[PDB]
Amino acid sequence: RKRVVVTGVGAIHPDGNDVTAIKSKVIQKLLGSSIIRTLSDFDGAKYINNRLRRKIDEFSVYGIVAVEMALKASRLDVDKLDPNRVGIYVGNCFGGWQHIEDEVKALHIEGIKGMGPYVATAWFPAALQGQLSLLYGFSAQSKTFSTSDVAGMQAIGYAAEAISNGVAEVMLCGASEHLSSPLVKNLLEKTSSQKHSEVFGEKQPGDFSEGAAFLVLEERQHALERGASILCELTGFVDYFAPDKNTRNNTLEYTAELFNHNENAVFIMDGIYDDEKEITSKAFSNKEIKTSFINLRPYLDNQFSVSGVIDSVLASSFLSENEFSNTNQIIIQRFSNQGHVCALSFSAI
Amino acid sequence: PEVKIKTILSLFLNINIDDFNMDANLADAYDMDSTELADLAKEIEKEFGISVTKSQFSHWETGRAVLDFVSS
Amino acid sequence: IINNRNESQPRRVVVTGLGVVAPTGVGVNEFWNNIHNGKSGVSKYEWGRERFGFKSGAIGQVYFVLKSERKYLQFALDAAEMAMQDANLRPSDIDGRRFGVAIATAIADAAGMEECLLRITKGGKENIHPDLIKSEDYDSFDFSSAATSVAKKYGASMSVSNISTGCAAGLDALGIAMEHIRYGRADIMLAGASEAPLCPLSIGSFEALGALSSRELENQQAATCPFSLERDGFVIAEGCGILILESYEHAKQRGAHIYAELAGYASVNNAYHMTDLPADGMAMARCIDMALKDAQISPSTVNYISAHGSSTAQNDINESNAIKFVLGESAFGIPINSLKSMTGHALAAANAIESVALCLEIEKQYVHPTINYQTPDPDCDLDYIPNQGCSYPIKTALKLSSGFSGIHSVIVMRAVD
Ligand SMILES: *[PH](O)(O)OCC(C)(C)[C@@H](O)C(=O)NCCC(=O)NCCS[C@@H](O)CC(=O)/C=C(O)/C=C(O)/C=C(\O)CC(C)=O
Repeated sequence: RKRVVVTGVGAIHPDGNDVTAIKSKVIQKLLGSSIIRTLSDFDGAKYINNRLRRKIDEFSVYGIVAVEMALKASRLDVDKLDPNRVGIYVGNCFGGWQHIEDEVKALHIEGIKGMGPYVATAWFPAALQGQLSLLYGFSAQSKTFSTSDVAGMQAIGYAAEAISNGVAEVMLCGASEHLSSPLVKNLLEKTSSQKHSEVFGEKQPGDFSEGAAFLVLEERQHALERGASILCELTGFVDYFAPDKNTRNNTLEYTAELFNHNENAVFIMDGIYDDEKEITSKAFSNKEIKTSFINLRPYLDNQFSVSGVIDSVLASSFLSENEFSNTNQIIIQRFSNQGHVCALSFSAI
Repeated sequence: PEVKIKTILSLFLNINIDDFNMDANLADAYDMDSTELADLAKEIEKEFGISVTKSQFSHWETGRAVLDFVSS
Repeated sequence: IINNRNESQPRRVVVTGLGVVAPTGVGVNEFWNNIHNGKSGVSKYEWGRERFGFKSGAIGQVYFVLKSERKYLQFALDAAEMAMQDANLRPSDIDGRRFGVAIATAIADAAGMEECLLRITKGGKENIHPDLIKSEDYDSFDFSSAATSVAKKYGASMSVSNISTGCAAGLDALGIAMEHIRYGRADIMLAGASEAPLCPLSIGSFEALGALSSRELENQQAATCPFSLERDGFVIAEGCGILILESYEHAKQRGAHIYAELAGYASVNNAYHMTDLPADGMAMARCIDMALKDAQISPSTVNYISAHGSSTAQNDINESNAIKFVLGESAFGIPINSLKSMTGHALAAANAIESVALCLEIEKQYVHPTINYQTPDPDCDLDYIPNQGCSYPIKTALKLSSGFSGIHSVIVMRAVD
């Protein structure tokens, strides 16, 4: 096994188009029917080529601009990195509907002539993974997850496992979503609000948001050798499932073991469901834990696969230095509707 | 006309209209692939209002080749 | 540790149960019998030509108006039921916290997502009507419907995941499943891939791209003919394959039947194109090396290869050059095959269906042929077992995969003793 560290982060959100601007507004909100918030003053021609953009969807666009910031933050010389030792992990649930919607409708009224050659490449969730591999030339093991809600959380976790076992020295893990297109827009505005979980219960009131968030995970010795500014160390990952309410409580007690009996810790919670506070506290009380609870979900909104990652990029920013101060470990949790229980652990140096 | 086609390929391949030569080979000069050729063939069907088979657009090696096709 | 030392050291992974839903057969008995004989499962179809004006005339179907049949989730539950029965586990053996799931897919419930869009827009004429959007429609946008439903049914409390790497997603599901067992996280692991893309949105996307076979034929079964001059693309198919992976230690204790060992796994990006595959086949060749190095097995022992063989002209050259690169002159002696000649290309499901086939091939010491082999291609000149299959002593087997986003994936399979 080997140790994994966060060297760089980057994200875009309706709050802000960079990591610093998002973190500032998060502090401000923390100090003092559903809708889909879009990005303010965003222009993808500012980042991506015109020949390429006309081929790809907005979710692929948001991912490309996210990694550019993350790579720039890490101060990696891309020409000096071995492409064989760099991989790409992605989380994405909804795909790229905006690019193919009109062609899907057109195929019924017109015929084959209504459809173009980029429907297959633009829509599928692993498109971001491939576009990133063409642009940067990264050749190591690169996966895409599309598990409901948790996709991006798994992307980070299994990217760390890959670095640990010596598959790659660097990993671009993160998530991206686009929820503005008519089909997914009208779906989320109606259906998603009223839905409930069998395991976790009823959903809290809240909006949805789109964008992306990415980290630059890498091997510890690789970071120290090149004289990189390490934000934090990825100390642990949890990936479990709860088929019923009996297992739910026992599953949360494994998230408790991720603390290592650390009193000086902050717990960022999922914040989708009402009953989370009660069930998590009851499980954490059994394991003798004393920690602070923070909910970023009302401020950052439900971003599905990104919701887990956007916490990690912010968590990484605080550890590199309101409530996050005097804390040497930030644990994040993420649930799903079907009953996933997942959590990451970042610790300071 | 060729002016109509020259504008399309200029925007599709992200080339300057003045710089883009019509007799230049699309694959060799501008790194064009079969996927872009199919997308280009769709735009010809859209704008000019004709039918283009896969066998037909496969022989579009040059900018002038598609001009010769669309004329007939 | 003096007394009874057992270590947290890399464990071996073995296949204890198989489940398959495919055009060539439903269940192990039907599936094997047809591929043994070399019977095609490609159906001749009509609605593609008439309604939408597709050049395609062939599909691989298991069993015009749009219907939400929900076949993606059906094939998963069908196959998962077959595999768990074949595994023959009992509650005593299954530890919930040590039992995980990994069902992959390329497009998931696209047929469901496309029916929803066209219903609410009234045949794609008007704008969307919010009132017409039902509560059931949201579940069609869930990519991991198969994974979660199968997990809930059998009580899998360990890692449940859905990998969406397109055509290499099936192997990648088996890959992550293998890692869970090897590194002391899981004892049992339900792994595979399910696919139901026989819908206009999917067939058109490939037809528009040029990926699908479009040449005029009377015998439409010959549309999918890998490693032949006549090939112009893949014949799209549907289905699901499921493998019950578990530890050798766990398998031997309960008296489980073992088909074969899942020895190694590797994956790379060619970084070449999103759909195009290079003639050189360097990335695939490198991926083969890594899978063998992961397995800790010599390339000399590689006795048989199960190639991707999509039937697109680019892929069959890519794989042929890749095998020649890694193995050298030994590649000519080694038999290769493609199941897609019979079963068709079922996207992510093709990897898992062929993995079920590979386990049966290893067990019975027999190799299925590549049917519809017409005229030899100069570039594809390896032994592809044309038309007639035969008995063959499989020792170490490679299963190759390719896909969109330039993803290559390999697994090393091996007979158990
Ligand atoms: P030019 O003419 O040379 O053409 C290029 C080409 C297409 C012929 C060339 O790229 C080629 O031959 N490629 C070979 C491709 C191949 O053999 N690979 C195996 C099959 S690929 C597998 O990854 C499929 C896949 O990954 C599919 C998806 O993701 C599917 C979709 O996105 C489909 C949709 O979205 C449809 C939908 C529901 O929207």
